[PDB]
Amino acid sequence: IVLXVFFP
Amino acid sequence: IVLXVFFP
Amino acid sequence: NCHVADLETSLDPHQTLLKVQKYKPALSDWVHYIFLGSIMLFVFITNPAPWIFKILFYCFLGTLFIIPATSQFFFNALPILTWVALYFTSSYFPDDRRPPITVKVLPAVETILYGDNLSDILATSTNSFLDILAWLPYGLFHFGAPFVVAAILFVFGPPTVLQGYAFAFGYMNLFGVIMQNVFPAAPPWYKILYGLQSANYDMHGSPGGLARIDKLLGINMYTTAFSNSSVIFGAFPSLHSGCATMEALFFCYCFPKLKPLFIAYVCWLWWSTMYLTHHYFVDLMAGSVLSYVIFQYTKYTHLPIVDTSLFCRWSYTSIEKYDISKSDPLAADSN
Amino acid sequence: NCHVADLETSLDPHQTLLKVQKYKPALSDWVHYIFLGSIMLFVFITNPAPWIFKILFYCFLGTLFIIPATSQFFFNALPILTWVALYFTSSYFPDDRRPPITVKVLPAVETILYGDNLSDILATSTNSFLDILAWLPYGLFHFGAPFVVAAILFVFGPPTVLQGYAFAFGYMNLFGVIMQNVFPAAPPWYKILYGLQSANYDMHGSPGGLARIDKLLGINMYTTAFSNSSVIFGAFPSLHSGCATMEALFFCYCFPKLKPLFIAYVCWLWWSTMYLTHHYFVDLMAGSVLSYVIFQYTKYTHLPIVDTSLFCRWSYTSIEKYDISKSDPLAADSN
Amino acid sequence: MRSSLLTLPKSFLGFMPLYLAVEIVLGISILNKCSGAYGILALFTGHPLDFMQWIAYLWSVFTLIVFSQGLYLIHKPNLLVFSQICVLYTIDTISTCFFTLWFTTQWFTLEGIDISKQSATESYEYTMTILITLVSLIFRFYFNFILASFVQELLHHPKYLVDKPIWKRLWAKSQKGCYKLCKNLLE
Amino acid sequence: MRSSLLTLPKSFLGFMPLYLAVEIVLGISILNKCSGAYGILALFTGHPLDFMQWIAYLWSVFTLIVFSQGLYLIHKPNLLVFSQICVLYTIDTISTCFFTLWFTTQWFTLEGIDISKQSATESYEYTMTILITLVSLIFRFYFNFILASFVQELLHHPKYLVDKPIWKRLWAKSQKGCYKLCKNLLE
Repeated sequence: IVLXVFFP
Repeated sequence: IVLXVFFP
Repeated sequence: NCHVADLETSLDPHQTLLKVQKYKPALSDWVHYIFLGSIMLFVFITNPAPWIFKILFYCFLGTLFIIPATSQFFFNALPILTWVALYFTSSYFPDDRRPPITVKVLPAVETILYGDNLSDILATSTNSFLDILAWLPYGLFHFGAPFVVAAILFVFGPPTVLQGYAFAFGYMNLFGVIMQNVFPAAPPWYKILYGLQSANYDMHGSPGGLARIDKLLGINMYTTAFSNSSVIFGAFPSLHSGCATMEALFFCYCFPKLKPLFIAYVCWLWWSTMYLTHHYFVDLMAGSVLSYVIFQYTKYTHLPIVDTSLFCRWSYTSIEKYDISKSDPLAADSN
Repeated sequence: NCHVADLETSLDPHQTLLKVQKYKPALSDWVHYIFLGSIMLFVFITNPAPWIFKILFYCFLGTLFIIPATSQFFFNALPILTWVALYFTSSYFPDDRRPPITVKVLPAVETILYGDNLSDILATSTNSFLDILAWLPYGLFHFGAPFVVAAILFVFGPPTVLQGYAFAFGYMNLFGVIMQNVFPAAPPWYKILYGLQSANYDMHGSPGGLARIDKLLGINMYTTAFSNSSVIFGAFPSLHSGCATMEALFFCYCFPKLKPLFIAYVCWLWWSTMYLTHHYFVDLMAGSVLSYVIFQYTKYTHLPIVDTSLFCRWSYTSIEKYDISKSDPLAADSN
Repeated sequence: MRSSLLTLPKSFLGFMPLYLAVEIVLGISILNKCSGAYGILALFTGHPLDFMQWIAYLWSVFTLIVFSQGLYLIHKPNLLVFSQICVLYTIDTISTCFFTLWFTTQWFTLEGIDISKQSATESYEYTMTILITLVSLIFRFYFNFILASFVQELLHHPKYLVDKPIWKRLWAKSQKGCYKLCKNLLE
Repeated sequence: MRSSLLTLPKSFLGFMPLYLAVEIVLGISILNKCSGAYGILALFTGHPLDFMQWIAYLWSVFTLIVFSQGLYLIHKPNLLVFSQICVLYTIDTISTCFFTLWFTTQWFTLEGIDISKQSATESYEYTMTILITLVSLIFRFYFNFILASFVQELLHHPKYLVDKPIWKRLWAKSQKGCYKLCKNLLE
């Protein structure tokens, strides 16, 4: 997840 | 004028 | 006091803001303003121009919108501004993010529903007198007519007729631009010149018969002006025909006595457009049916009821909105 | 009947449409909805994705907006959706239509107003324990916290507190994205690595200390994920700090008894962000003051008055909106 | 000749009364026969037509005068006139179907990477052609049903209830017989 | 010591009462002294500070405790407390001006075509630096005037009207003297 990076 | 051409 | 006749003579934004405090909308108005502001700010962000130029333009537009007299004029004019801004911004859309060109659909619909290729029919035999006869309503009266319609509808029409005119004209042209961008199509001179093969957005447009007009009166007025345009494949629906139909419908609404004149004018304009090989007949009919439905809504809505004994606007002492419920022949058994 | 406590259990769009018939707005609401719909449809037209995908997404979003129960949830969530959509669409803006990168302004403001480069101060000496201590609030609690805040504010907070939470969170993140796009800035690792020279949008980002975290637990979790990002120069204002401040302000609003915990959490997050060399202190302070002002508006508005004797939401039997006029110490001489 | 169910709508897409839709239908139809008028201009210009196009264009003008009468009498009905219009419009609908088949047959008997993408695929062009033709045909049939229902509910009422050279004899007999036909079909 | 005109606002940009603005001002100020707290962390980390930064950070923490008292007493005034806050905030404003000059001096003593366009011009960077510094300074002065006016209009009222080790003697004498000062200045 690329938002404000978590895993994708 | 290029709209719907008149002079410019 | 003759409030109905007179325009707005106040000049303080506080009155406008308190009106917006007072005004109550419906879903019609919600979608209206949401859609129009959406297009406005989309044009703001897009439309490559210096940011300071654009900020100044929009700030002047706002302070023109908010001051009561110029407020009523330009706030009613709003859809026209949206049309113009979206048209030029669309001139600045990117090349490969817009649909592919259909060079075969319009001839298909036309030959299927109307017999033959009527543009070729009217252009089979050409001369100089016909070239002038087509040049007039295409290049002169088309451009002069919206303002003349505004002036005549303002003086001789009832009050607030011009508001409905602005609303209908703006939304007609806006839907026209949207459908021209959604569905691109090559005008008849494309089939005349290249034939049936496939197009692309990297070819220059062509005048048609305005080239003959240019040769006639020696300029180069139209060849250069066309051959570097951005609406080459923007021939569906027609906007010449849509505008002519809207203007004639409003003339026939306000002046119901000398009506055959306006129908003759529209037929003159359709012949002029298919003579110069700039439109198919299905083009003109998409434009005309769009304008017709828009005007029918705007007339059995917003528009007032014209009187026949009254000379000019400043002798109208009332506003009368049409009424669907009572007026129908299929009434509620009133007698 | 315990109307206040219970959610919406009707499932017919007619009720929603009749509410929109009934509802009366003000300029606050006019600009609210105009602006949000503007951004929504701008994202619709932009954001290159298959048109059918996008139409299906927006149609599902509309039918989710219009059905009363999911309507209340997602319609209140609206600003969050606008934030997310605008963020990804902005990831798809063109390279040379956005302002140039300022690699010298943030260090200037920081050294001028706060003494020294505090990120360098906190990163002078690093180890493994501190690497983990910074990794937690950056990469785990930051992502898990908005949902936990929603759950806790929904159960233990009063009814409708979550509406104000959604409104404030959405508008905070939206203004953050807008100001990050208006004013680009290179985060501290840029000065650490390259120094003071001028940037450009054709260079890849860098992790910072999350590279050490990657080495620690053997993946490559963060290096690849950062070094091909699109918000490399998006370090003003802070959004880590803004989110942390908003969540802590809402915790301190709903739970006013164990308040020092949340301030300690925010200071932990600020240290974590300046440790990994991802922010300047002026970054965090722009984010925090933005969030603070937004929350102050939303609390002395929309938000209700928390009670202290009441355990959880489903024991609140009233909604009480704050009142500026009465509550001020500088009253109208009431005694 | 006898009764028949013939279920008909009593609105145009629900949101509008019959008479306004009737006016819109007639206006939409009149325009599309202005095209026949321009065919009779093809007479003068020089383009050689053939008998089928001549038939289409003259029939277009014929129905254009009749539907012009209709557009005049919108706000004040007259059951002879609108019965004539309804049946003549149904005959014109059958003729439209025949002519669309004829002319589609007519035409199909008589006919780097980025630049590749910018031009529509042949499947897309055929799809659009079929879509636009069929949309016109369904809208024609819906207009026809609108006219039929308007005439029916003009019938079931009060007021609107029907009761010189060969010209006027022929036209008034045409309207009376057409009213008889429509009355038997719809009443 | 004597009277003075000292015109002060009675709103924050017109659209908001004084006490709410007072709370906002105090909250905005407290954050910016959390930075001093992180300087005292620079003590531990290893970064070598110098006496001026030490002074700035310790003064930051000092005013941070005081303004924390202020943020606690927002909704229920106490004229000693807020007079202390107002005068201490004015002294801190003078110190902020001195330190901003000092640190700006500190830093300016201690420091194809498309790619050319993508990087900001040095004039633009200096313009933004000056803009952001001055915006902070004007907002500081406006906050200072807001605090002063709030204290004044607390003075002209009713209720809010002022009337253990060396610790409490010193603090209560500080508040009383500061109230005397503010009362003479603003009343």
